[PDB]
Amino acid sequence: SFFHGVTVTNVDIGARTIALPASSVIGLCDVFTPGAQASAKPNVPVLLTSKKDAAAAFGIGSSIYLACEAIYNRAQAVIVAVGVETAETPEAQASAVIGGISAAGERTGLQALLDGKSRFNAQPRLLVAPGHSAQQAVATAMDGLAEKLRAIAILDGPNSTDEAAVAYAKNFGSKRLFMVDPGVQVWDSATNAARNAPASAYAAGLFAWTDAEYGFWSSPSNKEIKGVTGTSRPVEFLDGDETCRANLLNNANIATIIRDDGYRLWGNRTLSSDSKWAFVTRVRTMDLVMDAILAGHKWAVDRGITKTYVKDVTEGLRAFMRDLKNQGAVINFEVYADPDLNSASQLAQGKVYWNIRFTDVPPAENPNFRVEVTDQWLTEVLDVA
Amino acid sequence: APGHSAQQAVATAMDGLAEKLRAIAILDGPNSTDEAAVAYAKNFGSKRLFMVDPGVQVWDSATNAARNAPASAYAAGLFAWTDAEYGFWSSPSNKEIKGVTGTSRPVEFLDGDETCRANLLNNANIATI
Amino acid sequence: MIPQTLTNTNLFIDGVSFAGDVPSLTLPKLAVKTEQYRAGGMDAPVSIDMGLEAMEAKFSTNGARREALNFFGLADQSAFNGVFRGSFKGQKGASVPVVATLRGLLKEVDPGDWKAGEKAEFKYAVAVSYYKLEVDGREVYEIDPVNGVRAINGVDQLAGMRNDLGL
Amino acid sequence: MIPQTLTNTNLFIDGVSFAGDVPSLTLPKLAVKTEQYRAGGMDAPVSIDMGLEAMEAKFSTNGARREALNFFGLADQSAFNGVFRGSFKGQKGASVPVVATLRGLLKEVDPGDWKAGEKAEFKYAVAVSYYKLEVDGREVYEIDPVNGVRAINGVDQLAGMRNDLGL
Repeated sequence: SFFHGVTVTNVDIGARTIALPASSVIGLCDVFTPGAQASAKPNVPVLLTSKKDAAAAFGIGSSIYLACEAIYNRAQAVIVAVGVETAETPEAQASAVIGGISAAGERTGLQALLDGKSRFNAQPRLLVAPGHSAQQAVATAMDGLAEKLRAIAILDGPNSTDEAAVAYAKNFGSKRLFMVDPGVQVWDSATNAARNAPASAYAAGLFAWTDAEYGFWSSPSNKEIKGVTGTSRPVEFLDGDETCRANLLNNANIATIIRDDGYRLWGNRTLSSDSKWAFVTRVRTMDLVMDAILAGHKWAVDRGITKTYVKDVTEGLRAFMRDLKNQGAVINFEVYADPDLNSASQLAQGKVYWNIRFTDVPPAENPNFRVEVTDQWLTEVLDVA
Repeated sequence: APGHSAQQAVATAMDGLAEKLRAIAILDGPNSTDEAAVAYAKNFGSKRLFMVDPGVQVWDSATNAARNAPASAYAAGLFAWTDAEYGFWSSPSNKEIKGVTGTSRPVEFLDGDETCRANLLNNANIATI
Repeated sequence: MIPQTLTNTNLFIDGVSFAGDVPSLTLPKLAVKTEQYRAGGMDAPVSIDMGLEAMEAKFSTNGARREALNFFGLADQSAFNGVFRGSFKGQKGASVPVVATLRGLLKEVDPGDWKAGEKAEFKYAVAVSYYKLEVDGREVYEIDPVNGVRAINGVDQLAGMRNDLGL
Repeated sequence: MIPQTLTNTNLFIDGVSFAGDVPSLTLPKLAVKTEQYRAGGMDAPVSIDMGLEAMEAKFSTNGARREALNFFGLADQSAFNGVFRGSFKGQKGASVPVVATLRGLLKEVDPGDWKAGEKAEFKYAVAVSYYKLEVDGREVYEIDPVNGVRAINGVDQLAGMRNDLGL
């Protein structure tokens, strides 16, 4: 049958939680229980769009949707979420997240995030396994995953003391990871108890938010986390303090939260060993201009080489790179073909090279305010005259 | 010969048929794992073959399910298209396939990646999507 | 100096060589927006530079060059890319190339009258944004309106008045 | 590319072939209504598209072609239908047709002076609404003013700015 007319219906909804539509696709991998509500097969990824597909493809109380509501409160973004089956031993529960090619022909675990491209047009530019990154096993094989995807993998330290996560970020010089130590507490809609969320998805949804209107070159350092209470371990930042917990964790290249009730992030520097790639915007503009350079140069990846093939695409690279300098993504650049590495031997097998040399906008980390109370204006001011 | 080219005895005879006609025979690997079609393409060094490994899935007029088409006729229709306005001398690689959804074995191309599924197949001289 | 003239001509649009049909190119007329300035204590004005004006770069073809008709009136302005090649051969042999990259909006497709026995002469016009002239491969002009790049002989002329606007 | 020119010409009006008398066609001059835009932080304006302007498509005949005189000044504007056929034969044989459907108001019938010994040259003019050009049967231009159809190379250019007006 059907209905005609108008149908008012008292339903159970609430808290319209609008966010601007984000473009940067993040990956995701966390456990769930594939019952009758979850219409998603376990080891396969699904293209998520909003809260509804996070509620339809996975469970309501499953650990995917509790991590999908972290990003969809902050940025209406695109999730490539491949869940896993809940295991018993945490040695295998961590190793279920890695997976591999361990099927007959197919893949499983985090290695199904490579299928975001060529299924969804959604290559994950951020990687986050909420909770399953405090282990050494998964976070090593996320840098083994993010180096292939050219992405920033978001991690988290454990729920331990302050120094135990300082020594956990000493195991990586991986120059693409990003560690967020304090775990976000959240309310979860009148459960009257603060659940410790792993706070890797809250920093992941923030990057998709600051990608849209601030741009990818903008540092995601001072900016706000939405849907959050006072976190699990109180991390403060006191000014000029050598032993304050935020500055204790910045020097170990670890992001935190600082403001009251966990408002904003504090990360500017990545989990590297080269100071050349220290910031999280040099490594993000390195890899998010070099897809936009390709997004527009898909024609050049196979073409019959004419005489002007070297010359017409080097004026296509420059004319795209000036549009990044227009919106303030870079400072002045130079793009030019190689006079030394383009011979006749390389043109026969098809290879032909081009140089690109741009420069990042450095973020405003550490503005110093040197100050002095001075009695200079005490004679001219406060006189009889 | 769509579908009937994963057998060895046809693709040997399609190559001998293509040598007589001076043509290009379009083949396809098995729809199995990535290390299976590479072992299939080691049967030939016969310079007239063209192998398209992943199986194209098409929608087919509200079947509400995607059928695994053998993906040899889609790339064979691509050579007829690129023959016309790009000429026969144009490389028929980068160009679009139409009437197609997410394929059988999802082959990506990650850049700077030694073991990505496209580049692992191109060293075995196999076309993909 | 040796006597040096224009002999041959070429046009590329997205790399597509118009080796068949371009009977006329036209580089954009570069001009300074002169404001004649006579003030106190002088006469016979001195014509201060006020920046350039718009640069329309016409050309023509006389076939149905669909590889150039498809750039008219797109929603992406300054996406028409094209270079105006042309070589100046001189008297003592060696030819000095003059190439000129354009980047603008194909703002006019003017098909001429069809008198049934004459040429077609599809007169086109691009109101360019970017303009880069080369002489014998050596750089002479860069004109970029947006973000202010006016570089004569490689050295930027607007750099003295771009770190005061704070661009 | 092969050298390619205009050789012959035809005109149909409501299917009626003017195989006898059309000495001159003229396609409508397509042009973007350029507004030159110089603003803060730049110079040498960049000429944003503001849509096209009106498209008048003249032609001429020199007989009393009553099958074309009866379209002048009707109460049904945009009811004059007519195509401008014309073939471009090239140098290597095959002829590329250029046909061009018009749909407008025959807004001018201009009989020339009658010097008693010369041609007649009834110059006509249609201020067209609809305009569809083809090259070798492949679609290049659709221009429909009302309900906003500007489709270059088959893909509509106004679709990005037609789901925000809510048309």
